[PDB]
Amino acid sequence: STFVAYLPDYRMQEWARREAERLVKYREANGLPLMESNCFDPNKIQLPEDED
Amino acid sequence: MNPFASLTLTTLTILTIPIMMSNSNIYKTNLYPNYVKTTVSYAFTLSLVPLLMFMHTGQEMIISNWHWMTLQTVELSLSFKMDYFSVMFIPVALFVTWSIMEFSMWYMHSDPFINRFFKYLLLFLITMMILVTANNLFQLFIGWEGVGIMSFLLIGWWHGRTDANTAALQAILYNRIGDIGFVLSMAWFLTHSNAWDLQQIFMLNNECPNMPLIGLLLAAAGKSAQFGLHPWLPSAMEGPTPVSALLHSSTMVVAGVFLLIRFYPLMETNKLVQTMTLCLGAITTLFTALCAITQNDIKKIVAFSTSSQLGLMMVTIGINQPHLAFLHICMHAFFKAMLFMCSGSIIHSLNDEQDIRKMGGLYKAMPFTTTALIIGSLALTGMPYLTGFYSKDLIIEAVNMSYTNAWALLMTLIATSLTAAYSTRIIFFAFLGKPRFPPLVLINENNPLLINSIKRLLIGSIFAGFIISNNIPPMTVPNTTMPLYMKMTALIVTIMGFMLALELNNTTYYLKFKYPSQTYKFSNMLGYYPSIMHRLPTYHNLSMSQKSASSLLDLIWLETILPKTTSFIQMKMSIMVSNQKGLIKLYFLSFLITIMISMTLFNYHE
Amino acid sequence: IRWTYARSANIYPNFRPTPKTSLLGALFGIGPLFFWYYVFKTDRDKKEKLIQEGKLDQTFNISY
Amino acid sequence: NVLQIVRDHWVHILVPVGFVFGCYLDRRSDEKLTAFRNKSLLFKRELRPNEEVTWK
Amino acid sequence: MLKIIIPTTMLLPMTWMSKHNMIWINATVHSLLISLISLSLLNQLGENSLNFSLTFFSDSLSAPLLVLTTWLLPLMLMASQSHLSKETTTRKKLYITMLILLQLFLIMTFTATELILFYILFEATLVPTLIIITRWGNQTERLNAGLYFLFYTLAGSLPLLVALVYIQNTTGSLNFLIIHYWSHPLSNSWSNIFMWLACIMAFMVKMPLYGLHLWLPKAHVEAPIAGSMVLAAVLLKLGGYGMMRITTILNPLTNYMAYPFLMLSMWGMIMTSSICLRQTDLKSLIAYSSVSHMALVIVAIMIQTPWSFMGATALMIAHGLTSSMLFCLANTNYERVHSRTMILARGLQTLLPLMATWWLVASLTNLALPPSINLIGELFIITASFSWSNITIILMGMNMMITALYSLYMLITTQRGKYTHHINNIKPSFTRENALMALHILPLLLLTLNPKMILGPL
Amino acid sequence: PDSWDKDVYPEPPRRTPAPAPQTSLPNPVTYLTKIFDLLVDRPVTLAREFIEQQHAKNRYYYYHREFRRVPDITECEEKDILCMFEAEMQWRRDYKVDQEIVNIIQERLKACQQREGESYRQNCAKELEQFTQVSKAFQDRYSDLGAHYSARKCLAKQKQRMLAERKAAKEAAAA
Amino acid sequence: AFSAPAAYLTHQQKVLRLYKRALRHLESWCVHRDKYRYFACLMRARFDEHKNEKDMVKATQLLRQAEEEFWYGQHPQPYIFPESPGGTSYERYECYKVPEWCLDDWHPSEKAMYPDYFAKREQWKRLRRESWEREVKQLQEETPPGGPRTEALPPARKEGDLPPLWWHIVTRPRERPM
Ligand SMILES: CCCCCCCCCCCCCCCCCC(=O)OC[C@H](COP(=O)([O-])OCC(O)COP(=O)([O-])OC[C@@H](COC(=O)CCCCCCCCCCCCCCCCC)OC(=O)CCCCCCCCCCCCCCCCC)OC(=O)CCCCCCCCCCCCCCCCC
Ligand SMILES: CCCCCCCCCCCCCCCCC[C@@H](O)O[C@H](CO[C@H](O)CCCCCCCCCCCCCCC)COP(=O)(O)OCC[N+](C)(C)C
Ligand SMILES: CCCCCCCCCCCCCCCCC[C@@H](O)O[C@H](CO[C@H](O)CCCCCCCCCCCCCCC)COP(=O)(O)OCC[N+](C)(C)C
Repeated sequence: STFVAYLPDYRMQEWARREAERLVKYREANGLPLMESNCFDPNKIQLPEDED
Repeated sequence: MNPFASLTLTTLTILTIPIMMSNSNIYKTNLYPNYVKTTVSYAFTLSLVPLLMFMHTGQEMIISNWHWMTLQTVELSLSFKMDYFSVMFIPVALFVTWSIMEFSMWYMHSDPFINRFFKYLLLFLITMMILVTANNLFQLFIGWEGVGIMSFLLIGWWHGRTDANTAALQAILYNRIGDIGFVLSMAWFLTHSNAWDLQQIFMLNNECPNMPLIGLLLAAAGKSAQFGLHPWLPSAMEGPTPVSALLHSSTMVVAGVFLLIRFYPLMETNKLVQTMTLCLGAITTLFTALCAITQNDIKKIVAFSTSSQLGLMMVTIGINQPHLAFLHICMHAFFKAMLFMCSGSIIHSLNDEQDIRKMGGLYKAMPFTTTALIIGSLALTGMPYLTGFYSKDLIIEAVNMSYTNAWALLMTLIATSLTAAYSTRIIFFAFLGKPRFPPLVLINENNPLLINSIKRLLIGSIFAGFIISNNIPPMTVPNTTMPLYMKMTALIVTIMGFMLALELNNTTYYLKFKYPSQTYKFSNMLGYYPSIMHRLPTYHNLSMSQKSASSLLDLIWLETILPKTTSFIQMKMSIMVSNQKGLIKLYFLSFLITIMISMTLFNYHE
Repeated sequence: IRWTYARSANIYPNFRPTPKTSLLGALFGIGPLFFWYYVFKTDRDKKEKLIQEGKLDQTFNISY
Repeated sequence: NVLQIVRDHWVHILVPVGFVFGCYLDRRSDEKLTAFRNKSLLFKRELRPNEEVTWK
Repeated sequence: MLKIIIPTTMLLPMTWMSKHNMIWINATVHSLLISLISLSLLNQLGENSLNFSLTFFSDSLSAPLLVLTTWLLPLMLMASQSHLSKETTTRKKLYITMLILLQLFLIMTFTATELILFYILFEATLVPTLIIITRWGNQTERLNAGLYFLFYTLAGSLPLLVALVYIQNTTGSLNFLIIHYWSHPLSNSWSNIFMWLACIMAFMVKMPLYGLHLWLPKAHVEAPIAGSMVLAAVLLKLGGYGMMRITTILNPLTNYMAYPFLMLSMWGMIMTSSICLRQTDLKSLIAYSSVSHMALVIVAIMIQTPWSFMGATALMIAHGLTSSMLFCLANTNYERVHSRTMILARGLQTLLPLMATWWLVASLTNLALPPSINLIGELFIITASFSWSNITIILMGMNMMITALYSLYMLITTQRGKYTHHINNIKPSFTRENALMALHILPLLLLTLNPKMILGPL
Repeated sequence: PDSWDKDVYPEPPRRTPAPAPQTSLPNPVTYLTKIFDLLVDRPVTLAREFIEQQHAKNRYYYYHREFRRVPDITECEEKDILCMFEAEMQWRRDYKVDQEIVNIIQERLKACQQREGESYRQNCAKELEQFTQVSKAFQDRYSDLGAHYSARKCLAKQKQRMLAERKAAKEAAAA
Repeated sequence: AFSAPAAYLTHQQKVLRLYKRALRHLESWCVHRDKYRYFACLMRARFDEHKNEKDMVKATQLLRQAEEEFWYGQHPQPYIFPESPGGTSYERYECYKVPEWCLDDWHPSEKAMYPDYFAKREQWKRLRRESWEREVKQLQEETPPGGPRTEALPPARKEGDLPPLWWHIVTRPRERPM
């Protein structure tokens, strides 16, 4: 139980919290939206030419 | 660092120390009950300080101290809400528990397992504090089920007695029916608001839909023993008297009402659920007050009185007055616990007799118990300027002056008359007249523990209403102008109930005997609700779970289709294939047939 | 011993497929399944149709 | 006198020895999967003035 | 991960070279040491799995299962040595060998990287279980139980094998990482439907699914105590683990292939909970309890959401511990009175108080009292089902009411009331039995203290 | 204190009124808080000072781990296993970071609701709006992927949404 | 509870049982003592009015009518003595009752306390062991060939005999054991 209780953070919870803190600080400072509905840049996506 | 948070946490923390000491050389001695009682008294004295801070500056807090686990976007943390409700309820519950523990030191003196009894009482108190101070729905559910399990264990204290085990399982069944609604509310809140804590739930629900509130109402009806799920509370009188005075009268059974008081911002914006709550409370209070007026066991009368007062609390919640309902909870705790303790004193004096028909004239034989019971009855009936007045009188006036269902109003008035009626029944049959107990008189109330506990609760029942009313901020708008007759409605109906009950009780002295009416039979047998509802559904469920689920399906048809059919088919084919006489003539003819078939069917087609 | 044996092991050897046995088995072993299937399929079809039209009020619905 | 003690309790080294041998075999297995050591786009790094490999 | 596999293979000759009166001590000590070593697998990542080699890997789903297996072996050894005292030395060593081989097969099954290796080990677990049941069971029904245990499994697993090899001819690999990364949707054709059924039915019969569960009461009642422990705690979870692995290639067919199984799971959960209310044999009640909990797990796996997967993992771990503890508790009374009838021995709280406390705690965890991990898994699954459809709260709700009832019923029948007058051979509880109960129950609450270790990869 | 960034977790300037006694009676709260100070806050402060003195004699550091950016799943060939692996790991890390962003916003919302008291419905409008925006973006990105989610399924979802939006825009243009 | 039942109840027994039940329920209705005494005297007069009926058929018809009237007019909540089968303390102390054979399993350290008590227990066990076979022989002699017809047991008749099947009656735990 002691060994499990002190297992090092390989799940990266604290790292993720710190990264999110930096992201929120930067985006709130520059007035950008906190999150984008697209997680991939559309300039790297080629849609089909014709939809008709 | 603003001692509010530290003191609020320490009050709850120090209650667990005797639980940790229950495996030391104090649980094996005769000093354990006093140790637990002293711990509870110290906890009450400490908790008095955050209450003073709130009464001075209105200080409130939430403390999220331990992060338990976090889902993807949902964070679950050990958080305590220290608002007005928590800081007001904790001292009241601690005071009542202190008095009841000192009483139990005398009532359960002959019990060989008194240490386990006190350990059990403390565990219930801890679970109730967890329920009351919770800030998220998971912690509240922990407290909910903890008090449920503690009540199950304390109802079946005498576990060799069949009726106690039956009553404990009945309480569990009804509470599980309520827990269904609790879980429905939890699931709805997590899937729609992405939270289980109160702050986000309040932020994200400006107009709450029906489903979560209906789930909360079902859970409250289960926990507070409302009309649909009422019968378990009177049957919980199978436990020892201190359990009835603490768990099933004043502290645990208000929990459901407390739940609706916690979510009052959401209930404030839904008219249909409010109407449902009002009607449920009205029918509950009427039905229970009507059952109480013919009962002969004193514990049953007090239990039905508690159920009727819970119905009145539900009515108060239904008319959008949650703070009045909380005030009524606090007021009712005092005199209800005192009434149960006086009943226990009578029972212990008369060799564990609980029937009022065998209690004669105890007015002079038991003076202090008589005084305490009279004061408690007067407080319960809303007599002016006592503890019960400052909540019940305002509740009746608010019900009168609101846009409300008219039938609910009528049932509330009839119930508040029946309250005085059954109080009159208790006093008249238990204290007035000539003795009816066995001739070997062992009446003795001269014991400092009993006297001190009852005296503390009596001082509370006299002064707590005034003290608490004059020290809280006003959270409601007062009904300043009313017609005089509607201002006197509660007093008038109480007086009429008193007079009618006194007349009908005085008629019992006559030398006339008549067989009872059907209305009396309906009242005495609890509307026949336990007679039908505890026999028909249980019989059908158990009979179906044997005849159909176990026998017809699991033992017959499921066996018949897959394994038995396979075994039968394989056995028949084995018999067909292997049973040959061993005559070369027959299977050489078979060889000829095979050769011709193989030459025609497969060989002709190439 | 006789009671427990009769309740457990003596049941199948004394079973005969009869109109009563067959009808009760079919009813109580098939009817509930199709009842619940119809209920759940109807509810989920309604929810899916509502979602396609874009009117279900799925705001703040993050966890599933 | 340690003869009888050894012949009675020599079965108590089998499992620790198996644990050590399993650790050694796991290291040997790791030795056969170094085709991308210090070659991933995420972790590619210049070597220190002394160290030879990034991991073993 | 040979640092766990090799010490068990060393347990084998250590047992077969031990002195005749030291087999239990040595086996227990080194089993506990192996469990302590396996405790290190709980250090998992947030992105991918621990890929030890080309053959073995550890995920956040399989590590708690491995820990449970390695922890269950010493408990089985402790529970078995009482009723095997009269046995010869060679047969005792053979019994311990069966237990060790079962542990080895389970350990390799939970960490195999390829699906055919997983299939081979998951079938190899059959032989030691069948031998244990049919050789060391007490009554004549054990033989029939063994047959029911075998063919019910194989009739499910033989189609799966075919499907597996077919898949390897289509995609070129059965490695789970390759299968996950190169996933392609399943179209709606009859061939795809039958491939789905072949991939699902073996795990369904392992859970077991309601309607395919008849083997379980027989096998779990007729088995010796260690057999029942390992059947309820670990071997039922093979189906859930395999289903959660295999569902990565079955989308979007599952979207509508799950309906009959969902209906069966919910209604049969109600049905088996109801069956528990009228049961004369105490072991059969615990078996039907296992069936109800596994129906919940099946629903969670079939609806395919992160919350349902977390709930399924937590429920499997919690149920394993709780059901093993309940079987041991029933076995104590059986060894005292030599009968499994529940109403034979009553009022046992008066005679055995500490055992009554153990009974109370086990029945409290069975009904999922908060904040036990039983309740955490059940609540996560119920919330996911509510998101799937708001009407499920009815059936789930009914289940929550029935479970507690029968659970408390069991307690009230065995511990409360008055003792049977003519039963005069109820001796005080041994230290071994109390230690067994404690070693079951303490890890449950310790896991409650840190629930993210049993919540899986989601 | 300085443990957390005050721009990520902002608070109002904390205006509190000065005591205005109107009665000759003493204040039990002030007397009790003086006793609490002298009897509790000082020994705890001394213990913390000793512990911090011990800590200062042994000062060592840990670092936040830095991850560079690798090509996304859009720049990966169909069967290129290594690029897909790196892109999938990057996508999972981004998913965790987005979850923590939502968690921060929810913490702000809850704190504002508790802080504002009886005026929360009006005084928490900005936090509610921020949570609404973040929740909408997160729901667009990650909802309905199901168990067995991946970067490829997220990309397929984004492509489907983009196609629907492009069709709607072109149909509104023809109006 | 102590007496062995007969095969059936006689007419007089049924009349007396109805009389007791009627008086108890009337007391339940008539709470006060003087009123109960008045109506109990009236009930006794009504009972002994038909005491001298030589026609048995008419007597049983009267008993039938009386039982129907009782069932119509019974108190739905009659007074029950607290330890009676319907009372509030019926089986309250059954959990405190421990059979004597448990004392055989006490650890010798526990038996080191109470030496005299356990010496007396050994004496009682010796007496039971010496008496058992004589009890069995007496039961074998006194039993009719077609088995016993009632549950009544005989007393001891010889010089130093003990009444057969006495151990579990004599060594009852207690009414208030703990
Ligand atoms: C001024 C403006 C305000 C106006 C208000 C109204 C004006 C009128 C003023 C007075 C009104 C009420 C007066 C008292 C009532 C009578 C009391 C009484 O006991 O009478 C004796 C008699 C029976 O006595 P008993 O059997 O000989 O007693 C046994 C022994 O004495 C055994 O003795 P015991 O020691 O066991 O004790 C027995 C016990 C109890 O004995 C009993 O069991 C009898 C129960 C009677 C009391 C119940 C009252 C509560 C009514 C609630 C009803 C809600 C609706 C229910 C609908 C049912 C639907 C089926 O006695 C008591 O303890 C006292 C009883 C209560 C006294 C206090 C009365 C207060 C409550 C009512 C008055 C309210 C005052 C203020 C109003 C405020 C409103 C603005 O009761 C009755 O027969 C009448 C009861 C009324 C029931 C009517 C329901 C209808 C019945 C037929 C149904 C028709 C069916 C049609 C077809 C339908 C097809 C579907
Ligand atoms: C008999 C008498 C009983 C009553 C008397 C008891 C007296 C008091 C003792 C009771 C203690 C009360 C418990 C209160 C909790 C305090 C401890 C808690 O704070 O520690 C937890 C830690 O608990 C452990 O994590 C959980 C234990 C792990 C469980 C593994 C069990 C061991 C394996 C056994 C076999 C496995 C079988 C099951 C297979 C799955 C918190 O973890 P965490 O919030 O992070 O800590 C953050 C800081 N860290 C990370 C730097 C450490
Ligand atoms: C005791 C418990 C055992 C375990 C339970 C296992 C559950 C297995 C149940 C299988 C679930 C569904 C299987 C196939 C999916 C649809 C089945 C069919 O009924 O649906 C319609 C099928 O239409 C008709 O029903 C044709 C099928 C009728 C013949 C099937 C025989 C079923 C009769 C019941 C026999 C019992 C089977 C189980 C034996 C134990 C849909 O119309 P259609 O869109 O065109 O078909 C979709 C496939 N397409 C697209 C390729 C064309």
